[PDB]
Amino acid sequence: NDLKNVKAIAIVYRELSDGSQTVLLAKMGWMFVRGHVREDEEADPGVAAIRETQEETGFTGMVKKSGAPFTQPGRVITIHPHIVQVQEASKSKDTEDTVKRQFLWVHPSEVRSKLQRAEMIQAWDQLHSFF
Repeated sequence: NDLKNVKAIAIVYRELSDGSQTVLLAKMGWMFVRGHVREDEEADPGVAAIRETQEETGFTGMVKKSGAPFTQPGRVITIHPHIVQVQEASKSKDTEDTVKRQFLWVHPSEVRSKLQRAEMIQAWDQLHSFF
């Protein structure tokens, strides 16, 4: 079902009681959530952004912003960047076992320096004005 050449990126964040935000970074350099877009998902890749957020983090959430797609080399890949706010613990049964990852919650001003891949840098520069 996965589209070979279409991906979604989810910039995961939590809203805090004072209105500040904290952004989630993962490392298997530091990355956002990433997964393939599926065929049934290609008309709104935010559906892929949420599902991949659940599979990797155990949180569920909502897409807060959908960014303009951009192109990256492999083959040419179209990337759909999103900001996803997480709200509740996922009940999906695809989260019963997660992939081992390092996680880190950071203030938005400390996000970009930790990114190493161009597609993560691109997604962040397109959308960080939200924070």
